[PDB]
Amino acid sequence: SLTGIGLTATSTFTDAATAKTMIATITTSLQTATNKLSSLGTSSVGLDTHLTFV
Amino acid sequence: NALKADFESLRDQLQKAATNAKFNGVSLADGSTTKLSFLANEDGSNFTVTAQTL
Repeated sequence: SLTGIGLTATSTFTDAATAKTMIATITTSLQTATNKLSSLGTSSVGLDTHLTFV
Repeated sequence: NALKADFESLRDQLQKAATNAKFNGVSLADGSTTKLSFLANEDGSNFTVTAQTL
């Protein structure tokens, strides 16, 4: 959720400088999002291997 | 007096041609904004272009 990736529900830029800061903001949010999906995929892989072992 | 009136009319023509020199409401010749900052990277680094007032 937006608060879990660092964005607020009302996050927005209002001028070009705020948009330039928002570039890095959305970049860091995309990075943490990809890390979270990678961790979820590794956990699903552990689920599959444990299912084969069971 | 005729050459003076011609010089005055040409000066007004130059002023109007200078004030019309804009593209989508922004301009590098009218002398408004000091410079335009164009994109240059994924990180949002600017490509500075100082205004050239005419």
